[PDB]
Amino acid sequence: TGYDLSASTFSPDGRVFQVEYAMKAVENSSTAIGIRCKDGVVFGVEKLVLSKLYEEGSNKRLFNVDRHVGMAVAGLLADARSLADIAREEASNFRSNFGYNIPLKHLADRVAMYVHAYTLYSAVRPFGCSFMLGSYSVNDGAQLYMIDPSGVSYGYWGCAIGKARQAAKTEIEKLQMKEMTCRDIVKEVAKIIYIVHDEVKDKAFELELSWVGELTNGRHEIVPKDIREEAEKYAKESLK
Amino acid sequence: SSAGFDRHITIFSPEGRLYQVEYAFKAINQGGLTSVAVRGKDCAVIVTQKKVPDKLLDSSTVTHLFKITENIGCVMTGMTADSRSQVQRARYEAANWKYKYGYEIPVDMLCKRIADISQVYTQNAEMRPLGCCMILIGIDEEQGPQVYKCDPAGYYCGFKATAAGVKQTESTSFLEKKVKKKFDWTFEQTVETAITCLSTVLSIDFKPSEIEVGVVTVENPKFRILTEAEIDAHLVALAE
Amino acid sequence: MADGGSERADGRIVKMEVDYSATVDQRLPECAKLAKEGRLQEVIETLLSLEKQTRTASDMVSTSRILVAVVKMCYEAKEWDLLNENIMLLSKRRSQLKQAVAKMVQQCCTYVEEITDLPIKLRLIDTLRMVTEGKIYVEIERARLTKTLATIKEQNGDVKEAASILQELQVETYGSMEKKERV
Amino acid sequence: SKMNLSEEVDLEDYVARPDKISGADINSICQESGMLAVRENRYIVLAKDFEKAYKTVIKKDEQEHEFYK
Amino acid sequence: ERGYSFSLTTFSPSGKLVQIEYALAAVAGGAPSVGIKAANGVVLATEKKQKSILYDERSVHKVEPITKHIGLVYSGMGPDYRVLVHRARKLAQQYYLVYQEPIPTAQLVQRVASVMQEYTQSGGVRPFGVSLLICGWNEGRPYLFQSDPSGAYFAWKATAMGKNYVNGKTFLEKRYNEDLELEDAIHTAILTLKESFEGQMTEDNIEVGICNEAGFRRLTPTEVKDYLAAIA
Repeated sequence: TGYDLSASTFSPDGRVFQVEYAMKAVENSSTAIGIRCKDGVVFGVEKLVLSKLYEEGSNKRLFNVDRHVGMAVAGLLADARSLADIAREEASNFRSNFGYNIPLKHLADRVAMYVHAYTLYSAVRPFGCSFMLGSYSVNDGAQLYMIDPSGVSYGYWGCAIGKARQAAKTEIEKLQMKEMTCRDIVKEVAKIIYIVHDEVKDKAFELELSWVGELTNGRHEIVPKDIREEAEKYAKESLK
Repeated sequence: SSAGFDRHITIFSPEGRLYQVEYAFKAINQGGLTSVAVRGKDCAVIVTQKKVPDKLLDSSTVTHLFKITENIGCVMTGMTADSRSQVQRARYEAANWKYKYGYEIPVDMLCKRIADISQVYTQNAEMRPLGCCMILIGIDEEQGPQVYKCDPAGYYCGFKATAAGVKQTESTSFLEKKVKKKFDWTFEQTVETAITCLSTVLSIDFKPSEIEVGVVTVENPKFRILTEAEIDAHLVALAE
Repeated sequence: MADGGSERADGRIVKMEVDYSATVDQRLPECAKLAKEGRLQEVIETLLSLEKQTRTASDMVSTSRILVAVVKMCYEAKEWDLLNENIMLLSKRRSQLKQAVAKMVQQCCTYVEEITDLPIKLRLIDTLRMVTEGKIYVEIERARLTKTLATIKEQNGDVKEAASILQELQVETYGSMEKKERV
Repeated sequence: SKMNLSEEVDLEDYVARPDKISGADINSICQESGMLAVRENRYIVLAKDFEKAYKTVIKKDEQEHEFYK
Repeated sequence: ERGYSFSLTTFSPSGKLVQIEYALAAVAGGAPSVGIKAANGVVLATEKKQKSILYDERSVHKVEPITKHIGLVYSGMGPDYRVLVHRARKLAQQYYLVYQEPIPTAQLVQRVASVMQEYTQSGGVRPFGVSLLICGWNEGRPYLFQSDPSGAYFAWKATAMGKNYVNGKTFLEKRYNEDLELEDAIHTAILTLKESFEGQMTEDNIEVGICNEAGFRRLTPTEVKDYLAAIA
């Protein structure tokens, strides 16, 4: 042993077990999914109810970086909201320096470099977080990026992280995101997490949905209550 | 062979070795990729494959080709998180060259600077040497095209044919047989040999969607990336 | 498959005498694309019977007229080039050279009676290239014997061409199991 | 001295190259190349069989990591 | 960030600096080279084999000039060389800005050796793994110095480093004397490189630079091929 302590020591076959351990801690976070529709991006977070003593609307795993940029996280909540702080501050540097809104390709580049900065030293640890970023532009369409604990990002028509990663993304590809205007995306995105985290594992869960596009006028906000009540209306047709 | 912490940090072995960097060489081979570059008589061709496993992932966001400057492009092998950071360093150093000197940097000078930065990580006993490789091209006055490869160890040299990745030794064994006949090489000759190199070593006979080709030519010295249409034109031109 | 070459041969046997062999050179690539596959066993054999037969028809035009000495080394050099165009050693080299090159030296077995010493030794160097693999390795023998004899028959029996037989005596005892004519 | 070896094939081009060659493996060089000519159905050995058979036998990459020197 | 602020090299109970002892083995595994001074200038010669035919030998170099009249070669590993090369390139300029005079070679060796000893004592770094050969004809007389990873230096008449230098120094002992010429040192330098060279010694298996009263320069493969020609 001894080859798996620092973030500066390779393995004898040449890798880092620390980053793999922090990646292993991601699959104990519950589930964070999100796809882009034809004309917008919809995030989806299911949220476990630990005790009844918590208030509804507590400790949200769904963030809001810019007026248009949205964030959904999966990992350690403190490090996640820390990354939301430096990313939000970074977009404030972009608008403060250049005078317009940051694109996702630049933003995820800067955030990913900041994550990669903590992958080199014995003085710091890697983050135990992974998260998804997506927003809409009227000049650039809609984007959808995801960032691992190591600091590698990609574009996606859809992505899924949490416990049931493969058991979530297996059903996402049944959809047709290339044409659906996210109206029905709300119901289907609701259903593909309705079919997971059974009553054996979970006592009770909570739906938490985010929503952005030019139907949202470009601005990012949460879903209204009536639409997700139509999603919960769309819930119990999965028993057939 | 070993004593102390030469299995852990960047110090000397009793044999005079140092195990960390040669651990980091096969970290490139953990990327699962192999790239080929060929210098022509008046041109230079970079070619490598790409693997898009899912329809949910954006195929336009997997490019390992990177435009450093208006007349300098490069390809990255190894791991993505280190590779993109090294690209950022290369862009920054090239811009600082142009500010301090008012003309375009020579590609051997740039690769020299990147090798000097890479020297520091194995030079100290603190930092994790970036496990990713580096390959560049460049058109130079009174030199034409020229190709350089920078390793994570800080060594670099000008090549004539260039292979890097998993199938590297076999590909170089092909290319030395290709170059030892010493034929004068035109554009599509270099393209055809470049494609048949990894096409015969990897033995794929692909369709034009799984690869990417960057090129530069003495006529139009701009670094450009090929369209899959003209890639198919060279492909069926290669299929006699 | 085979009927395609049968109907191109059907469509072009008129064009052998009437048309010039540059279109035969424009039939070698397509029948060479048939020489790529050979999807069935006997088909490409029956093809190269026909196209190597029309090369002998280009002998029945070319080596019948004066167009001989240049077009021979045009012919067998692109026959060996045909041995490395698509598949190596005439694509398959099974059941298909026996009807090809034995027929080439059958034609030039009927032109060794015909043509004089100025191109016929060029025909000899065109057939002594098939020694190491081509002519006598599978089925041919007893056709080399009368032309290495004919090398003696040019001067009618000197010492040195009579000594030039020694290169081919002991080896092809292995080449064909036969008890009388080889002896 | 026992094969056919065509007319032209140089040996000293293979003699002059360095690295750990044994006394046993040369028999596998000429032997395997002879098997390659038999595979090609050609009773006289050419140079390409030697060039394929040599790299077929030797099989070592560089073991160097050239920046050491 | 910040470093470690402790030296990773201590004294043994036998009283030895073990990392420097290993660094000398890393120098001993390096490429062989030699250098000879004879009565007009110094000849440095190295042994440079490309690992394959795919390389450009005209790209990188072993013989490196430092000023108008000082060249330098090594016998060791690659990337550690260029750094202290660039350091010495700076140090000659910080001499020249003060004094408006080309630097004495010994005064260069003082500063470079001080850099190496300071670096092997400074905290949290492995020491260098090369040894150098330094040439130059300052004030008429040529000079030839050799450093080490420990930071010392010597004033050699002629010596060799790299591989089989224990044989090469015997060959130079049975070869050289005081009275020679530059081309004679060239010829016996090609001889002592041929003592341990590979089978073929072409124009690009080596790299040779020379000093004169005219100063330091570096050869081209034309006359280097003419030096390997009519040799051995």
